[PDB]
Parts: sequence; C-alpha cells; structure tokens
Amino acid sequence: GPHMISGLSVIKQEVERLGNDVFEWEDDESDEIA
Amino acid sequence: HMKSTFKSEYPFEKRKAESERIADRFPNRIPVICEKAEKSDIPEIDKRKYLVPADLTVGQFVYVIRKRIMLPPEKAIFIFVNDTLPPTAALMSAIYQEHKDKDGFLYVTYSGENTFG
Repeated sequence: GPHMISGLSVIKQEVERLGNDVFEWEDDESDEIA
Repeated sequence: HMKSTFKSEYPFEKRKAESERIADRFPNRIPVICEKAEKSDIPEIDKRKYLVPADLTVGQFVYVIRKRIMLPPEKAIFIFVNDTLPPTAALMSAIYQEHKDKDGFLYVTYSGENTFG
C-alpha cells in the first residue's frame, strides 16, 4: 500500500466516497451491519 | 478488480486512527470488516465495513451478510477468519478480541464455499 518516503511533514491522503468521519451513508451503527 | 474497498479508500494508519476514536465513541462495539473471498463464486459485497456489537454472535453476523447480497435460502454462506471457521456462540466480541490487528479493526470474510483455500 501507500507509505511515506523521507523527511518529516504533513501527510496527504485520497478518497473515493468515504473520508467524512470515516463514514458517509445510512449509519455505520445502523443495524444493517448487525 | 480490486479486493478492498472501504479499507482500500485509505491506508492502514487511517484505520488504526479510526479505531483510535471509535474507542472513545463506541467502546461497547465490535468493529469488523466483512469481505468476500476471491475463489468464492458468490456476489462480492458493496463495501467492507461492519460495526457489529459486542453481543452479536458469529451465526448472527452472517445474517447481516446474507442481507447485503440478499442471498437466497437456496444458497450457502460461511464465515472465515484467518482461514478458520469460528463457532456460533463465538460472540463476535470474543472474536474481535482474538482476531484483532494492529489497526484494531476486525477482518472477517464470507464465502459460499466452506473450503480452505
């Protein structure tokens, strides 16, 4: 997977749909997943 | 096609960081990730993200999987963790406590085949 290189500084990441509170749909807690 | 989705979107450090907060959000929860084996012939899930409680069992989780793919009663679906088939009374709580990873989040896998490999 993606990893760091050299030096020290902030990090940048991507996203396809998620990203917002690592959740953006019905509801992670939703019983739909239990 | 790829394999991971909800876990592929971001790197691991992202997950570990997530569980780092989910611990302050829902301590009485069991973060897991439902996945579909490649060998399997069943339809792959839409995404791998399942936040089962610390009460739901293994035989209770599958149901959730049989919900997504809405698999018919004429099909079969078996869970697999590390290539091992856990019991039904294997409270997902005691499962995520023995199947936990550095990330913290669980990583389960279901397949229409109860085979190994």
